Amino acid sequence: PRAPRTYSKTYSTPKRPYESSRLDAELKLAGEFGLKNKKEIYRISFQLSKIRRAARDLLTRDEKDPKRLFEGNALIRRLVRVGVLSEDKKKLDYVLALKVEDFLERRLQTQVYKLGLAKSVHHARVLITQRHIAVGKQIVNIPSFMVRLDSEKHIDFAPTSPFGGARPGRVARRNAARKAEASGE
Amino acid sequence: ARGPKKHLKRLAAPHHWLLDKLSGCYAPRPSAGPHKLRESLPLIVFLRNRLKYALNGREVKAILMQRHVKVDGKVRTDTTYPAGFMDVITLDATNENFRLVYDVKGRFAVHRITDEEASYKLGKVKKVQLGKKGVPYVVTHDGRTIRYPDPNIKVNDTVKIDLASGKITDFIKFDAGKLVYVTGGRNLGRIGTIVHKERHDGGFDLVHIKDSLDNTFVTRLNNVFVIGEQGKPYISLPKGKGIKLSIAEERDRRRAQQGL
Amino acid sequence: KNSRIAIVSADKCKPKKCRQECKRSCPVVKTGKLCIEVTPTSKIAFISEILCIGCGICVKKCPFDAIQIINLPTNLEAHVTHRYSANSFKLHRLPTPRPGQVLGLVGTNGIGKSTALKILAGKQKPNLGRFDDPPEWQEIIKYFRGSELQNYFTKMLEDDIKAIIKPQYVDNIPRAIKGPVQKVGELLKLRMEKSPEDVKRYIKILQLENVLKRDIEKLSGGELQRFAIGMSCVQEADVYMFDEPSSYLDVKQRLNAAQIIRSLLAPTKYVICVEHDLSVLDYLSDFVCIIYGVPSVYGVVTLPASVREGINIFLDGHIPAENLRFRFSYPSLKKTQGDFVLNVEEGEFSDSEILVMMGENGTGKTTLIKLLAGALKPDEGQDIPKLNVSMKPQKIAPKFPGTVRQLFFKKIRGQFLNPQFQTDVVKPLRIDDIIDQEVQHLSGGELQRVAIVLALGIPADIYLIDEPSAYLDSEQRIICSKVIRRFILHNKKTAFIVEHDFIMATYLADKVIVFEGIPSKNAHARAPESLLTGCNRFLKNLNVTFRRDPNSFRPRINKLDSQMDKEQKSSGNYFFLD
RNA sequence: GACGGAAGGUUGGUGGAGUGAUUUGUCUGAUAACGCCCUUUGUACACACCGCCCGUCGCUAGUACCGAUUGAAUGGCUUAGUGAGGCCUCAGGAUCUGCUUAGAGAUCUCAGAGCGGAGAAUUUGGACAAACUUGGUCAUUUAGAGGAACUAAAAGUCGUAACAAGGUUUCCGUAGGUGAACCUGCGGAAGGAUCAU
RNA sequence: AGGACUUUUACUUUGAAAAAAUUAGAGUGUUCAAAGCAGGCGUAUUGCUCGAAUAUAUUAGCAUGGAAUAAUAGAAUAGGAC
RNA sequence: AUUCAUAAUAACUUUUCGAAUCGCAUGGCCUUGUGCUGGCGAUGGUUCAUUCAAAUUUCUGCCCUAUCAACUUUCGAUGGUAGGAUAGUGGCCUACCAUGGUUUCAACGGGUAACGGGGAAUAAGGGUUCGAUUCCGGAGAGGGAGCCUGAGAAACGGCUACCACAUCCAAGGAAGGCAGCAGGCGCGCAAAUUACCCAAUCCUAAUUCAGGGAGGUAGUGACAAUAAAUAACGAUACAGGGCCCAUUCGGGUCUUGUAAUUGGAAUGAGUACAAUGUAAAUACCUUAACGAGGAACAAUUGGAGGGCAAGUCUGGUGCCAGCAGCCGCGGUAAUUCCAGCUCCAAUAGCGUAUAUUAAAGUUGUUGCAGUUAAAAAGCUCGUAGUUGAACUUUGGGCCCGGUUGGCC
RNA sequence: UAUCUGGUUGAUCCUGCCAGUAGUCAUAUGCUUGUCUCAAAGAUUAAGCCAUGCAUGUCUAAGUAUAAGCAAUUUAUACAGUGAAACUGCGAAUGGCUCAUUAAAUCAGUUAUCGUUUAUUUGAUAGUUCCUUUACUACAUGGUAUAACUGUGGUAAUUCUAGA
Ligand SMILES: Nc1ncnc2c1ncn2[C@@H]1O[C@H](COP(=O)(O)OP(=O)(O)NP(=O)(O)O)[C@@H](O)[C@H]1O
Ligand SMILES: Nc1ncnc2c1ncn2[C@@H]1O[C@H](COP(=O)(O)OP(=O)(O)NP(=O)(O)O)[C@@H](O)[C@H]1O
Ligand code: SF4
Ligand code: SF4
Ligand SMILES: [Mg+2]
Repeated sequence: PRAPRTYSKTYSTPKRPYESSRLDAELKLAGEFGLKNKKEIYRISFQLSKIRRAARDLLTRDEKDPKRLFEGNALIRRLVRVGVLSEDKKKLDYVLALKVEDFLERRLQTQVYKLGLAKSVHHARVLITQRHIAVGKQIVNIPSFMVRLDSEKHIDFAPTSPFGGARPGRVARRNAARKAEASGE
Repeated sequence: ARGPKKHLKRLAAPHHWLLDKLSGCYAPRPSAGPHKLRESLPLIVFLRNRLKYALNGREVKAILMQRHVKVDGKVRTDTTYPAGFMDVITLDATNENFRLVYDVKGRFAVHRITDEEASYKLGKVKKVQLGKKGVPYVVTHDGRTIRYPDPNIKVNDTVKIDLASGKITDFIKFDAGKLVYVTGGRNLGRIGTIVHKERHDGGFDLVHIKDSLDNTFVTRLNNVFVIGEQGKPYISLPKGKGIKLSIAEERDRRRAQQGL
Repeated sequence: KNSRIAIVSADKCKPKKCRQECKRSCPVVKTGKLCIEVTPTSKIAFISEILCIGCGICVKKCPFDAIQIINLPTNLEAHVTHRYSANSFKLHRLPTPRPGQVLGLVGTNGIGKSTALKILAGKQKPNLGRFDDPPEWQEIIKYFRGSELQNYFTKMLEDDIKAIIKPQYVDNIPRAIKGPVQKVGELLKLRMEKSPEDVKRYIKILQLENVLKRDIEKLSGGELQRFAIGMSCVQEADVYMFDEPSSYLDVKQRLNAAQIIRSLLAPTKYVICVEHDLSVLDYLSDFVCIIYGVPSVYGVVTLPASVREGINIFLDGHIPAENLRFRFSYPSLKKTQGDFVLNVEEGEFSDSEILVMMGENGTGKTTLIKLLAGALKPDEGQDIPKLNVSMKPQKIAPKFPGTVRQLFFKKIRGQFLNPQFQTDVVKPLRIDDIIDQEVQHLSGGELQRVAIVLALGIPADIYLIDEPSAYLDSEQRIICSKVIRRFILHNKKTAFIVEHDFIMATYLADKVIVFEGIPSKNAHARAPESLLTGCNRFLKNLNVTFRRDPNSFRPRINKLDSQMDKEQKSSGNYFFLD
């Protein structure tokens, strides 16, 4: 037998499942950004959790330490390239603060809506999950993504499928051919 | 378990062959050879993974079986032959020559060498005793015994070997003021000339070493192996020069300065 | 899924010593109904069959390990390779046409074997007990993937394994294909491709040298079974199948048939026999593969065994998987046709008694019967039957479209109305399906049993019977024979019985007439003498001998020459323990 | 609060006392207060003495333990006796095969005898040691005659032993007796109804 | 090169000696991600090219400073140090 | 550090080695003969080192149990002498001699549903539980014991016998082992196909050209994970914010929701030409030709008294049937039962068991409690164990001199 | 992501459990089931038993090939193209599988063999053996067999084997 392909779960469930404060507040996010499940929210809060604990572990050691410097600069720069944390607070103490809202803002589901063109966030999600849109030459079909700052200006419709160009589609084929042209025998 | 182990899995083999976890269960066990199992590097590993010439084992065998390539300027047709530290891999592919020397991270880089350097190699003398009929002899790290040596050559010293002939062209004594490479373990693939030696009765002579930046350290003498005189190394060193940069200098040079 | 049942007797299965825990801790015993019946006593623990739910709780906590646990045969919509529709026969496992060795395939009659063979050939394709769409090979492959036949069937799809089968029945092959020319001669030449030498070897080692100038229709079923096998053999093909080759043939001529089948096997070829055998399956096959179930309802095929071992398990019954139980006067007439001299001797054809015939195929036993009934002859003298003549045909491949019940109205069910046909078969193996259903689709032993009824059916006493063992096995043969004997002895009749089987002759016999002479030349019928001397006469000429299996009373043919064989040759006796 | 077969003769506002329950006010006959009834104590009751609850007795179901069985089966250990099998040796030499004085007529067996070598069975004695047979020995699940308990009781039968000085203050330790709670001695304690002449 | 002896410990900084895989973790285009150790780059026409780090790894054994805390002693028959 | 490497004498050998081996190209020479020399290898060859290892071995650590306090010493116990035996040291085993070795800082026995590690689960920190399982090491191939052969075995896809099971049979004998792959039976609460293939990654061989269920490739696969379709956009009729140029009385982008009223648009799931993929296919990734408007191509699984989020809605049942992890519901108006309406949770995934971690500061070293709630032993002595006053050189300077931050 | 909440009272505060709660590379089991990637999967009772098939064989320029094989040697009446079979030499002690026993034993880290075996690679390595090297037998290199093979069989049978 060969070595195992390693794995570990990304979502992390809450402790108290029925709570009035959490259920009401978390569902608003889901309604605004258009998240299908609570699992996605929990995933985002798990990544965020990992970042937080890492930052705490960096901060327990002294300043001007080899471990604290390097890791801090790379963590911070990772959080900058994705665009969650802006340029003003690049201090390592600020990454402890942060919030889930910023993370969901940085998802490609809503970055199409924040650009515009897709009207509603739900519509944008539909566009993404139905093979439309692209980061550059590379096509993307997944709502969750994290756009990497430089990628922002290159987001547009893909060459394949309409809006960008190419053929019309199925419904339009049926309207143009099976209905409109087929009237004349 | 009832005799020698012929098979060898991935994972059990050393980390410094850069063997990917997947794309196979097993690894090439190095054949019984000059060098040890864990330190050395198979020829297959040197071909398909490092140099990228061959893809499969098939291709490697087809390259080796037509002579062409040769360790120590000798046929060497077996697939998993242990090419270890400081060995000349002579190829007929556009007159290319290769020396196995350690890197910053304790690996075997594709370090090319001149046609003049291909003539000779080095070797750490491990013991010197009388053989039969009172004839003295030395033994290098790769088992290359040399009959009728110079009495100056004592244990722990280096010998320059001529390959074409089993002879001693030169010898270098073991002390400070010499360029001193270091193999084995934590400080593997570094150079710092020796500051001073330490005796310690009952084995293990920890030597003190001081690199060009004066970041001193200590290593065990068994893993220490010298090279040449101060500012005059008898072999051409690779990129890095046996210094070892910290992670800060790495993030300055290897992911900031080098970019377009 | 199965019916688990308990079993009891053992070596010192001691009820007196144990304080009977079986009784003490069984759930059925402790809820009214006595399943396990025992006491401190001299006998064994008695345990029921019908009651036992299964469980196995007594097994665990019986102090000695006397009581084992068995599983009985029952359908459970499991596997199902094919049905026909409903209230009909179904089949579950068709299997490993394992190559490089001949594969025996054994069972009591009307169990599926033939159907399975057809399925393997790719003529009558399976349907998984469903009413499939146009060529649904895909689905069936998916059903029997994860197993060998995936490869086999896919190969068949692109005819890279060419099909061939020896048919079940013999009378259909000459009638269906009306050839331009008969004989072995040209029709064999058109069939064969293989080579010139192998065919010579076959026809020569088949010890015929008879029917080289003669039409097939004239040939008796025995010399005809032989031809059928020859036509199957020489045909150039990848697959090879022999659906019941060794029926109504001589004991000597069976062995060499088997060894010609053997010829094909070795170099990456697959062979599949079916047979109801004595102990001649020792040479036919290497891999015996028993099938169990209920006749004409369901059939399940067990994974293959070694021949020796498999035959030995067929007898007792239980196996590593399941448990199928199992255990006045006439003158000297001189008769001719064209290429034959069929002479007969005078004899005493006594009242209220049987008469046993034996002989080599082509010894003239059969045409005699025709002439007695009515066909041709004589040029000088004969004795007409006193009693109303009753006849049995060998070449049975009949055609009465509609159903068997309709055809049964031509006889009558209301004579010696007390069992007769029910005493033949009714409780264990059943006759309901055989009494309904078409005769076109009926199998060997059941079709043969159709003709066994057409005998004690029309009002008649004097009886002509040749080859009832055709398409029957040790289960169906012996009881049937016993019933026949009970019929013709009790109510006063006379019957001329003719058998190739040893057990079906010797368990009945008393007066034994013996045929003698070479085929397509001569024929002499010797007078009825004792059972011993007559049988010796029958077998001295054929040059083969038997060995009674000491535990079970069962015949086992010898290996041409051997240590015991030579003693029998020198002594003379070919039948021990009368 | 309620009760006593114990002793004596209404309610919020604000404020204190308390972690509260709440109490104080709404009190000895002045002042943490300002504008049958009662008090104190005892309480295992709180649908509130008709209250709770303790046991002898009958009754369904289980539960372990004890165990008639000089149960039975399976295991490890072992007294005594027996011990195959190879392996090592003392022997043995069926047979095959070299040499030679020597046999036969000019790398020829024809007589044998010596000198050897290879060498199968069989074979004395050893160490190794699987087993087997007898006495046991301990352990283990495993049976289950009937015992002596314990529970789980939908609110039975006789009693009041405790919770009020439960109407013989209450228990502890032991001894004796009693059908049953228990009772009665001896010494102690009070988680007594006395912090006091 | 050395010979001669410096009461011994525990404690603790540093260092090696410290199999990979896993664990935390640096870069990366698995389309994101679990992953994986790939990949970037040219007139993508005979080529160029960084990287597969780093730490974690108690106890036990070694070498190594340090003398605080906690023990342990040479000298009161002075066959006691110079 | 040596009686070491090594040498030199006196010896013995029952005899180790010193190529009677094989292939490619065929020359270079000489007073010229099938003459003298001759390269490139392959495989053998004794010793020495090297490698692969192997075997023993130092110290240090392991799960519960004193209703397991004395064990080991007989035919080995601890030590010594001398031998034998091993590749070897050594009670490993002999003969003699000595009387030791272990231990309550817990030996010896018993249990373990105990192979040991690397690790896994949980996590504030400390911990507790698991580790048959993909790597290292060990052990065993039904139970034991013995042995041939090889460098290497006490080998089991080698052998030998005895025990237990169990096969063919002419009764004369003969052959057995899956805890390798795939399966069949048993036991089960519980687990997959008698499939293809050496193209990979290795390994073995006299070896680039063979063989390898080592392994790899499909299938079966809700054990676990990752991503993530289950529908978006308008128009019309409603209660509205009211916005764009602010020419306040011009028409519709954004709309907050409710409306089987309606018009197009975009797709997948799925069918499949082709190609890719591959040892060869199946998938994936691609993509011609097709494939959404409702019983369409419909998503459930648990709940709705409190804990815990959501119902005092509608009918049946009437302490019955039942629900209920806990408290408790049901005696005829049930916000707990049975259904239906509507709602809530999680959402291609939820519920139910048993084990376990956290919360459990309900094991507590960090970090519990012991007047009355469970708990301080009747009291004292006393060995082990644990702990145990202070006191035995600080200060002062002189320079040399690196690290912090700002005028320079 | 250092968290609690209902259950004993008429109401209170406590000790103290009970139940809830989330996780599980810990399993089963119920219902439901479209896609992609990725995947453990007869361990737990039972190291209980197993039909049957398969899992270790092995060739180059280079050990032995009058196969009475194939296709021909066109350099071959020494073989000297290819090459089944067998002999020889290696391999079969690696692997893969399971965990039953086993508690200072295995085991980890850590030394040591100046108490040793080590096939094979790897590098070195015996000109002195006709011990009468004065004839001594050939060293232009010599003897003993024996499988495959041809043919005669034995047994019911196994990758049983007997003679010649
Ligand atoms: N086409 C058909 N229609 C109806 N019934 C059929 C058909 N084919 C077979 N059967 C039944 O299936 C049973 C078994 O068929 P088959 O395999 O031919 O029997 P069998 O076992 O070969 N008999 P035999 O060869 O004599 O032992 C028979 O009893 C028939 O009644
Ligand atoms: N007209 C004819 N000419 C030549 N031969 C014929 C003719 N008719 C029949 N025969 C054959 O003559 C033979 C007589 O033998 P017959 O009595 O049939 O033997 P049988 O009992 O059938 N034995 P079996 O073959 O084992 O059944 C048969 O085999 C017929 O085939
Ligand atoms: S079977 Fe077991 S229990 Fe039933 S009787 Fe025989 S022994 Fe006693
Ligand atoms: S088997 Fe099941 S049923 Fe038949 S006896 Fe034993 S227990 Fe009673
Ligand atoms: Mg049939």
